[PDB]
Amino acid sequence: TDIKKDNRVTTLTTHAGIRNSLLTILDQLQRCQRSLNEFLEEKRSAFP
Amino acid sequence: TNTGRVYRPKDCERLVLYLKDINLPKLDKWGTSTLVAFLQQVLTYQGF
Repeated sequence: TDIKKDNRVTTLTTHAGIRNSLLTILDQLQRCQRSLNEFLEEKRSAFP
Repeated sequence: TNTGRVYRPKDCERLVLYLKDINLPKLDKWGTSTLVAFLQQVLTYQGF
């Protein structure tokens, strides 16, 4: 949404500490992948 | 920075110190708490 407000490319250098926001979003996506392992094996047993 | 070292909140914009109790600290034998004198110093002169 804030990128939708201002679309100048050097605004990401000057936002409100985005670095830990990005790293934490990546880490939580890694963890929901580790939660999805079981469903992946279900669909692998589904289609050969 | 210039004009002496300073403290700034990390990764945010408006840090909020939420002091729970103000009546409860201790007077000396004249009637002046050092805590409320310190916070008077901070809210008047922005330093210590």
